[PDB]
Amino acid sequence: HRGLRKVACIGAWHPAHVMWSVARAGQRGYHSRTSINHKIYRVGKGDDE
Amino acid sequence: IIEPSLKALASKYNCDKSVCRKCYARLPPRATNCRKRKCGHTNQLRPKKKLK
Amino acid sequence: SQPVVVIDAKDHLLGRLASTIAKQVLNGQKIVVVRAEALNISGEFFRNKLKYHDFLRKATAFNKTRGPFHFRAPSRILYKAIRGMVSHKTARGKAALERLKIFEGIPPPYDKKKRVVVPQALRVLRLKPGRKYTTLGKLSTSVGWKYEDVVAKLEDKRKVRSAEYYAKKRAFTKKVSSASAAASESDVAKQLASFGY
Amino acid sequence: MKYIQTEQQIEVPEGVTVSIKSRIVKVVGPRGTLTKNLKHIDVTFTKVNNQLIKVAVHNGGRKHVAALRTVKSLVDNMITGVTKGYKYKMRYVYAHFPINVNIVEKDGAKFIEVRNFLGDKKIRNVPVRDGVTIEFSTNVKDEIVLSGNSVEDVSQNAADLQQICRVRNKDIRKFLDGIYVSHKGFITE
Amino acid sequence: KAGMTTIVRDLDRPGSKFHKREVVEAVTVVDTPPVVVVGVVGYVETPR
Amino acid sequence: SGNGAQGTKFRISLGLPVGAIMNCADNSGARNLYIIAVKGSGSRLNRLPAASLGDMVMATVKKGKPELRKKVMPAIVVRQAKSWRRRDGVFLYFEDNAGVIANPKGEMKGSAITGPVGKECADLWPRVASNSGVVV
RNA sequence: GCAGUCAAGCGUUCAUAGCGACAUUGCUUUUUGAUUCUUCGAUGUCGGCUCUUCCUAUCAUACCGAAGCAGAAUUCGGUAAGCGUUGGAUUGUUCACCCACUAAUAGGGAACGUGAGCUGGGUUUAGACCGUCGUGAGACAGGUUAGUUUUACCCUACUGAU
RNA sequence: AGAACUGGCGAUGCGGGAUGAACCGAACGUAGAGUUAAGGUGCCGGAAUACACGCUCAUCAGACACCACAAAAGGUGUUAG
Ligand SMILES: [Zn+2]
Repeated sequence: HRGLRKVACIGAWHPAHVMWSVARAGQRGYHSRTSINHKIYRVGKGDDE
Repeated sequence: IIEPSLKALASKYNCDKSVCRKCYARLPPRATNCRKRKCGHTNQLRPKKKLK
Repeated sequence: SQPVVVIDAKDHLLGRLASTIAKQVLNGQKIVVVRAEALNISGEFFRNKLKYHDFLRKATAFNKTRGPFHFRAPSRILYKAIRGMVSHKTARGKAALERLKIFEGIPPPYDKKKRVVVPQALRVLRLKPGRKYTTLGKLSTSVGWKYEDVVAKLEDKRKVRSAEYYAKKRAFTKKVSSASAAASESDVAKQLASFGY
Repeated sequence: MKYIQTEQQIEVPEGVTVSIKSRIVKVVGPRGTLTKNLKHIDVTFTKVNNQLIKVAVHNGGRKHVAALRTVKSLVDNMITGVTKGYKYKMRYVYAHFPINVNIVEKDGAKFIEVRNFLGDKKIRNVPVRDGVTIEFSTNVKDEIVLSGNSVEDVSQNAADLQQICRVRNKDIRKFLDGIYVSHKGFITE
Repeated sequence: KAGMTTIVRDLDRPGSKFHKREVVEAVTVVDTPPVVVVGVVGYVETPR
Repeated sequence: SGNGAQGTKFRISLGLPVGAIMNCADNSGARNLYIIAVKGSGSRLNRLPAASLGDMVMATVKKGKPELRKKVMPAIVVRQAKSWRRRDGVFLYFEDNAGVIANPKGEMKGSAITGPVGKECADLWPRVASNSGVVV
């Protein structure tokens, strides 16, 4: 009851403050990232047909 | 083939030692007083086992 | 007595500076502390390191952006020690801690301005000879500072640009002493010598 | 208890001049030359002759004085190494697998590499310190000789060798392999 | 970025199961004209 | 995993989890094999382990020759229905999940394999290749 | 529950490689107990699911030491809690036992974490059945079955956003 | 949990023990000057970074009784005997 696509027990009692560490809803995407070790397989020439 | 003129040398650095009964730490054979602090510089030592 | 004071912090002890600073600045004197990477502190390096690693341990669990902001620069370690000595939570501590300006190395404005020394905090006088002491630059770097290799590249230019000034001044005043020593054999000076000048 | 004066003394055979200023020793000799820093110790030095030097500590109290004789030996070892020099003769030992040692010029300075340490494939290299010359015995071709002036370099390098040529995860009472020092002497006597 | 495609290439990873064999991989294409320079900026070190 | 594996495999789409009941090609009297486990198969909470082609499993017969059943025995899966991807690109699949009884050393019990067999199993388990008649 | 100190002896000989009686010193609050300060104009009370974090008295992984360590395999100990620590049958279960994989299948805390987060199998209203007790109404911490699980739009915290 | 003698809290503020019903000092009309208690004088914090003889350097130092803890056994670490 009251939803299933969520998390239960967002925290225990006496820390009494929801944590930076717990999963909570929000934005997804439009984040900055840097993947690495992407190999090049062709460097392209525009004047070539 | 170790030619025991040299086996004596290797044993000076490997098997002529004395060990604490309280921390199991290599100490010299002439010395008391395990140099490590966690044992409390104790005096309970023994020789290392070489025969059987 | 002077309106602004410039404290060279080399060979000084931290908590024995800060009890002088934190009172001289609460009583109305403006102070700047300069060359703070050359500070000194009691105790061995590993020991004073662990006394910082047991500070980094202390952060507000539910969100650590609320919690003890562990600053890694010497200028801010000293400021921490002073903020502790000051009631910074009032408009008196606040007003005092804006009379203070702490730096690493000696910038230009306080380059060409005289520096002083607090003798009741010098490690030399205070500490026993034979005790181990720890230097704040090595410490800050080991706990996550970054700008040690810069300060040394700038303060050296400061020093070679200052040594030439000193030599200039000395090779000027050696003749002032000669031309005022050549003028001290008259009545004007034989009479002053009786007054005590 | 805090004493009054504990002083040792350092003989000086000829050809040597020992310059001190602010606890920085500098020694010279036929063999070469050397320096040392002792800012971390409170100790004095006086010149009663060109033939000897007098080192002294004042109240101290049983901790400074143990470093007194230490310093005395360090300076004496230094003089000894810049008059005669030091020679450390290490030796190889093994049962089946020989140890194949050589010297190699890597991108930087010299190194000394060893292969077939118990059949291992890891070519384990060791830097040579700057103050060290290095060679192989010729009367028997299963030694090695480090040599130089500074014992704290020579011996440290020899230990650096025999610490990496040490077997792991095996019974050391049986696997008495590797290399080990055998003789410490000089290169004049 | 523009999009992705699928290719084929013979391998040179030696000793693998697919050495001297061909594979299929997916690639991204990124359109990349000439940039043009208009300026230069100078940064200097400080303790900040 | 390497309990009889000659070579080492690529990842194949994990088709049939435990609880699966796949046919048995070998001529050992069996007819189906109930997978109870997988060699390899690391742990994650609530994840049940799975078996790909070429994987070893540990299995339980439900139909065939009571001499065999009521005991676990190793097995080798040689056909699966989950479309999996080859490095040459194509996605292939079989019409039925099917396996083989085997010993822990990668050997077999039967003398043949009634049906086609996957290259991703046969290159790896060599005693399967000698008893297979068809490969893909 | 955990650990330590003497060390009579076991240990083919060999107190202490490992263990170790007779005694003796402590630590822990993840047991059970004692007590009854708070709460009876109510702090929602078993377990599981979910999820995060912490502790070390480390099951594994890393580097090391010691053995009655030849190798292989094992045990004892150390720094260390960074990283991981399962799928399933039976049971409401905590607990437990087995199958199986695995590097390993370590213990524990956070109001015996977590019910305006779930479930509601159990227990703890009312219906009802058996056994034993009782004259009887009725009892049972004995068994069985069925039995309403409410509200967030506030403040703070948290996640994101101007 | 339960008794004896006394003092207190209750019914009681005030300076001190950071904070605290009970502890130390001391008991209260409104105010001013002076002197002290207990506790303290590096800074927060008013007041000596005073004087003197020594001990200790701790990779979990130690630091205001009540009080908010710590042992048996050990150490050539050092000091004195
Ligand atoms: Zn020891």
